Parts: sequence; structure tokens; C-alpha cells
Amino acid sequence: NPFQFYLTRVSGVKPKYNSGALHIKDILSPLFGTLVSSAQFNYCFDVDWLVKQYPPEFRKKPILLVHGDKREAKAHLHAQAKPYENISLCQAKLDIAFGTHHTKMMLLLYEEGLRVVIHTSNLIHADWHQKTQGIWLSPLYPRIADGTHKSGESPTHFKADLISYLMAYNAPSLKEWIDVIHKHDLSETNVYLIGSTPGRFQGSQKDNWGHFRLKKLLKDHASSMPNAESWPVVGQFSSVGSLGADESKWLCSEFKESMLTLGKESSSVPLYLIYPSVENVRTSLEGYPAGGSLPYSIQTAEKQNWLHSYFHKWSAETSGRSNAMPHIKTYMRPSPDFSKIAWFLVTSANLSKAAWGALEKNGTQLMIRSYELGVLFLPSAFGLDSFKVKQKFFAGSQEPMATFPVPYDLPPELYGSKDRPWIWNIPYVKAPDTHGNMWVPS
Ligand SMILES: O=C(O)c1c[nH]c2c(NCCS(=O)(=O)F)cccc2c1=O
Repeated sequence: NPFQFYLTRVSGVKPKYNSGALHIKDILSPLFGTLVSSAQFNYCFDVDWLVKQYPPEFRKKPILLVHGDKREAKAHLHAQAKPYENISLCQAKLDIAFGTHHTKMMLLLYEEGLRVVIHTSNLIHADWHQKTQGIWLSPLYPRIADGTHKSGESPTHFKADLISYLMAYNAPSLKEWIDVIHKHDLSETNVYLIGSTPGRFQGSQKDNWGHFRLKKLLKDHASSMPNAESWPVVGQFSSVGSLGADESKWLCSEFKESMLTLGKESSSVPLYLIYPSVENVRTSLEGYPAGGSLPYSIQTAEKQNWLHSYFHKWSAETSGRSNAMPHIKTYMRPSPDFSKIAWFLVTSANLSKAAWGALEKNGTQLMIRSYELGVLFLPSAFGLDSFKVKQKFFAGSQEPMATFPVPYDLPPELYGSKDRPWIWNIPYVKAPDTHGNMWVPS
């Protein structure tokens, strides 16, 4: 299949729904390459667990952990890694308040070449156990021969763009990986990189990151169609930031405006936001503990009740994952009848100004707090004008190269009048979950 978009394996669903899913043990398998060295970019790490996911024969190969922890949290991570002499750490600089290192990425250097994995899971058991998570697997990139001068660049500029993303860390351990990437041929890559890095971006640098990066790509490499105002926008996420006192402050002004962009010419566009309801969480495979990874706080939520009228339930019969709570984040542009999509993005970025960027300085500066990373699937990069939506995620479509595996159900279903968004720091004691328990936080 052209897209190489996968979900993680879910313990408890029928094998039909894990056939073609990937566990981390599969990604690190010798079948994928003979590992020489790896970098694991992430947010949360269980290092004992992580090393056990590598094949025994690869467990002493160098590992770089790229994280954002400071102070006591950083000390804890170093203490976790100290028993393993092959593990190095890179603390990503976070010089803007309330920023985090959320990017989930593996760089896998093999004897045979290089692989890049951009995904949505933390490196802890629970993130790969019963959650809906997304993975993009790069091709096996071969090495460029000694003395050969070629770019190794793709039509999507992915090689230079990934190097640019790494350069933003200004980190010596990552300069080594930049030099590795320089030595490999990434020309087969058919996705566009969409990253966020912390900073204040003006002028040309405005278009490098966050939602302005998405806007630039959609302007340059998608085409607008008639009735485009009728093509909805869908955002699907596991956490929500403080978006302001009403939709005009950020959500429908700059954010929706970037996501509505198509082509270079110049709103009624429906906006569907997908986020688990309390009932979604309660009846999930994990029960209420799934809400431990859906960190929407009551303090934030009570300031923006206007937002919840956009909320749609999690439903994923197409991939057998309605009870596997989402930690994947996705954004896409379906047709009015949801049979086609103009593009699809899988990313670590939740629905937050910190992740996507917020305009400052009279619209001249995009301020981003966090590191985020995703990949964008555009029909033009596959020789197509649109993608047909795959009807069943794990089935055999009549044209796999034209048919994109959307992992949850369309059309999204609006919350009912009795539904509420999952808010993780208030109690739920009216009905027990699938393990017989209530939710009593703090
Ligand atoms: O990007 C990610 O993978 C994630 C980032 N942060 C998370 C938090 N954040 C701390 C509470 S917070 O109120 O300070 F946001 C709690 C639970 C899960 C995640 C998570 O899964």
C-alpha cells in the first residue's frame, strides 16, 4: 500500500482488527532492519519497558532518548536510564513557558539503510496496549554511495524538512543524526513533514511551523474545488488547550482559516471536533483509567463551554476500535458526503495554541510553545486529485493506491444532550466502568 499508515495493536480485539496493525516489537523487529543505533523522540518513557521492546540481539545498541524533562523529572529519567550504559539522553530546550516536547519519532539506523517512524504513542506499556494510536512508517532509505553527489531529496522536500526540524534543537547528539540523514537517499518519501518547534517566528520563518506550515502546504500543493465551502474540516485529538472565551479568539479565526486553505486563490465550512465523551471512556477497554491519558482539566473546560457544541463522540467500528480510546491525533478535509478526502494529517499535535501556534504582534509573529511532529498525505503527492475513503480500515479495497485508511467512522456523531466531554480531574461515580470501578481523582 502506498500510504504506510498503521494503527498500533490493541489487546482484546479480534485478530481481524490487528491483522495489519503494528506493535512496537514489530517495528523494532530484525525483519525491519539490522539495527545499529536508534533515537527515540518522545514525551513519556518507561526505560525498562522500552529496552525490552527491542530484540534481545539489539538491546545493547546505542539508544538516544530525546525528551523535554527538567529539574526533578529530568533526574528521574536519568535515573531510569543509568543502568543501561548504551542509553544517551538529549534534553530538548524549552525556552518558552508551558512548552513541552511532544514529538513521537524513531530514527532507526540499520546496516541496510535508515528508517524514520513518526507516530503518536508514548514509550510506556499502556500507550501500546488498548489505545487507538497512529504510525507512519518511512521506506527503508538506502545509503548514498561514497563519493556520490546527489540530494537524496523527495518531491515533498522531506529530507531537508526533517533536517530543518532537527536543526531547531541545536543539540550535538542530533547533529550526529542530521549527518546520518545527509548520507541517505530519502527521495521515495511521499508525505510532507509538519512540525512545531518552540519559538517566535516572523517573516519567511512564519511558514516553517505549526498551522502556518499546514496552510503553506495546502496553498502550494492542494487545489480548491467548487463547493469547497461545503467540504468539512475534521479535527480529532486527545487533549484540548485553553482556546479563549469564544470561537473567534483562535479556533475559528486563525486555526480553522489555515485548515480551510486549498490552493493559491481566495466561513460556512462545517467543523467537526472528535473527542471522547465520558461514556466513551467509561465503556472503553481500559475503563476510566483511559481518561488518565485524556488530560482535559475542569479549569480549562469551564472557561470555554462554547467549544463543546463542536464535539463528536469517538467511534471506530471501521477499525474495531470504538472501545480503544484515541491517543492518535488526526486532521482531515472530507467531501460533503465523507466519501473522499482532500488531505489527511496524523500528528502528535492536540487542539492547543501551544502545539499549533498562536499569532502575536499584530498578526506578524507565530508563537509556538512545544515540539510536535506529524506527516501530511496530499493527493497530489500520489498523482491523485483526492483520496477515496476506505470503507473498512483493514479490508481489501479495489484500489489500495487511491483509497485512504481513515481509522474512525464517518460521518462523526454529535454528542447527545446527556453526553459530556471527558474531563480528567473531576469524579465520575454514577456508573462503573468495564472493570467495575468509579473515577475519584486527585
Ligand atoms: O503528548 C502526549 O503524548 C501527552 C502529553 N501530556 C500528557 C499529560 N500532561 C500532563 C497533564 S497537563 O495538564 O499539564 F497537560 C497527561 C496525560 C497524558 C499526556 C500525553 O499523553
